[PDB]
Amino acid sequence: SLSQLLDEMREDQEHQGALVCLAESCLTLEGPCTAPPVTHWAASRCKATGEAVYTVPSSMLCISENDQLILSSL
Amino acid sequence: LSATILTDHQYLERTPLCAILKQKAPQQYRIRAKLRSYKPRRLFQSVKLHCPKCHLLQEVPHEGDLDIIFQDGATKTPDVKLQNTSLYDSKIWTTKNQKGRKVAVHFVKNNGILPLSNECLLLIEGGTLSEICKLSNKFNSVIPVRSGHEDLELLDLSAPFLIQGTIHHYGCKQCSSLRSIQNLNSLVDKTSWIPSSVAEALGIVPLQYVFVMTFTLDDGTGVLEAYLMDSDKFFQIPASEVLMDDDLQKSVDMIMDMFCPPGIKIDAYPWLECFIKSYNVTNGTDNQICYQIFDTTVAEDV
Ligand SMILES: [Zn+2]
Repeated sequence: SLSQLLDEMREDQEHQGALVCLAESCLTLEGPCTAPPVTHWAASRCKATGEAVYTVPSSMLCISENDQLILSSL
Repeated sequence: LSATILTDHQYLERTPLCAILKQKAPQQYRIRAKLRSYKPRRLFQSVKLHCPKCHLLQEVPHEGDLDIIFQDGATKTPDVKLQNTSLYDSKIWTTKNQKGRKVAVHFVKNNGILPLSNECLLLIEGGTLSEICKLSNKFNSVIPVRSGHEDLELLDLSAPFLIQGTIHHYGCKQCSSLRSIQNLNSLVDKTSWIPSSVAEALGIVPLQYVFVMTFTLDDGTGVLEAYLMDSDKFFQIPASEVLMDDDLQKSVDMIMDMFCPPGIKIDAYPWLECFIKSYNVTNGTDNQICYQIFDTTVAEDV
């Protein structure tokens, strides 16, 4: 009947009431808000403090327009 | 009996690397070699963000930098709104015990009515990254915003302009002049939240998560430096999601470990049958020949 209870009710507010609600389910408004999770790649990106990290100059990857025109042949 | 397969260009015949290294460019070949060497040795720094237009290669921002930006965003109180809430509704919480923090969640309206959480678009002010993370895993879209002096505007493009699940979406800071949030009314499809159509309405040109790698292949006649820049074809792992999930991060760890098993000899390495294109790069009147890997993906490895 709670199935049918929802039908005979203002759609605006069941949509309204269920939205601000999962939203307050996600907030931590009680004191210190929690700490987000980290996956083992993210945790080791914060300690790659030594050398230059692996990154290619975008010159070497951006294929020229005039050599790409050649490349769609045969 | 081959670790990577071509997804096209299978009418071509295999070219030896010794023949390619002395040839003119541009040209397209079919090769199969063993992965003797590759960079980076640390795979977590292989995911970057390519700007499709201006070909900008840049780094995916650090998560700790994201956490600081939203922790710093918690300040004073918002711009409320005005007779402006024709596109969205709103609900302001007041927090106890956090320097007067007051978050502002704004629910985008679909044609005037509010939808379910599975097809809704969230607009947060003063949320923290963790609260942003969990909001994203129950709602459909979360766009972190701030109170401008007239209308809700986006954050600095260091912070994502769109978050749906585990995918943060970034716009290029150099080739995307913003339009403010009230231009989302221009969407004809306000139930399906296409990141491309949200970015277009905001005037944002999105960056592309692409794996950027350098391979040193060897087929027995010579070694070659082939670049690998792709989004979600090679590893069958979407680069858009990889930095937010152990399972996908772990999966690309073991794929590289089967291309190049560290600890044994190259005799027992599997072949990588790839399709490469050569091209001429210019850095002045310098002129290099360098090779990108295309149309290749691993087979039977999930
Ligand atoms: Zn750009």
